[PDB]
Amino acid sequence: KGEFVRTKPHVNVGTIGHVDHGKTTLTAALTYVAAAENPNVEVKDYGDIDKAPEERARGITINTAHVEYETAKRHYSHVDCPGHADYIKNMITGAAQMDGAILVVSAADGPMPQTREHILLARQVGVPYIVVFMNKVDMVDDPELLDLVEMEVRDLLNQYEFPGDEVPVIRGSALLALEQMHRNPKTRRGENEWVDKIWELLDAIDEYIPTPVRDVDKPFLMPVEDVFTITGRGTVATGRIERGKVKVGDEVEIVGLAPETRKTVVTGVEMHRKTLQEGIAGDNVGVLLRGVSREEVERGQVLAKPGSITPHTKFEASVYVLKKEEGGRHTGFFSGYRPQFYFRTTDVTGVVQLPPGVEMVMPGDNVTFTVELIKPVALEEGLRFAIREGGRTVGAGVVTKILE
Ligand SMILES: Nc1nc2c(ncn2[C@@H]2O[C@H](COP(=O)(O)OP(=O)(O)NP(=O)(O)O)[C@@H](O)[C@H]2O)c(=O)[nH]1
Ligand SMILES: O=C(O)c1ccc(Br)o1
Ligand SMILES: [Mg+2]
Ligand SMILES: [N+]
Repeated sequence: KGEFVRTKPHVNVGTIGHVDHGKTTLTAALTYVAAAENPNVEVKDYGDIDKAPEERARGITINTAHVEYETAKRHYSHVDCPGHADYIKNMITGAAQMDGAILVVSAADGPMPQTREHILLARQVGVPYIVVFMNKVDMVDDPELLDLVEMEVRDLLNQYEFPGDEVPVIRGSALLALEQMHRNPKTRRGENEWVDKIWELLDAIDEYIPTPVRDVDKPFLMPVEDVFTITGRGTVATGRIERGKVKVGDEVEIVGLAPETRKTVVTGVEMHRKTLQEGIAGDNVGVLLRGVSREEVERGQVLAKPGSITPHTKFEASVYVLKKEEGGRHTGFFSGYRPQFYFRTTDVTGVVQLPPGVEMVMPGDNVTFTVELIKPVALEEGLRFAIREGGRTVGAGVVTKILE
């Protein structure tokens, strides 16, 4: 829709939470509610978000979706994540883009295993703040149950070092708000009970999730979240720009996952299908890459200023191994354990090598060991990561030292 005009600060948010708790319905409601007060917002219905044939077939979100909305204060890109246990990988890549997450929890069900898992994982890809939306209150008459659900959620957040007692917990119905906006798309704040709860959420997002300190002077770095072919344009890599700036005509390097880095020229930069003169740190963009196909760039690589990043394969890490009560392993593991490691949008198999004398690591252990990744990836000291294996989260770590 033409050129992107920067009128206000930009923040990346998104929806996480257990399967079916109402993330996508809420995402759609946010677009409709905000669109009444700001005509730059294009509304997105439920089927515009869960749009893929496989999402229709399976009846769940599978792919992250990005939607745009804005308030008087700020412009938002919103990443809606799947809740299903089998699509955690996609959720991780989504959370890796968020400056703050909206944790959706059904009032009728309370916190559930992916409520816990998403909180834990959001932390490990750097989500700094969480707002809670307690959804489906239209289904729950009993005030006592609502208070219990809120108490449990606040306590759950405390377990993962979020300020659980301080987070806003907004109670409402994404569906009833969305219904009201369908019957009157011009419904303004103060007119409807359910719509006003969405405004309470928007207010909490505005005021509780700060605009991050970003650095546009450091070398360009954009973790790639997705890649696709646009008919008649070419290959687009999407992602949140971590730092620096990118302009059409810039040479960039595609770093990680391949034996060697390759260079390409950026031939387009857009945010929400609007042309950007310059992509800057924080922007949620699509970057058109010349001379590469969608088989030559992939999720988990990073786009970088040429020569600015050396990818790595081997590192030391401080790792907490989840207890089974946290959805972790029942039993311990040995050197040669071979799980998946998640750094930002990157997912890669790695080999655990314990010190001489450390035979075994048990659930509950805080331990240090060495990991050798099977492919090079953009890494740095202090970077947090998650460890998963066999479809479950088994560990949380931070890179302490880069060895190679
Ligand atoms: N009664 C009621 N039902 C709701 C509400 N919000 C969502 N639902 C229902 O809950 C179901 C799941 O909604 P959905 O938005 O797809 O949830 P999700 O969290 O995005 N699912 P997933 O984890 O697969 O992405 C749908 O049947 C939807 O109609 C609400 O406020 N009230
Ligand atoms: O359709 C897209 O998402 C797109 C096209 C060109 C760019 Br850059 O992003
Ligand atoms: Mg969904
Ligand atoms: N989706």
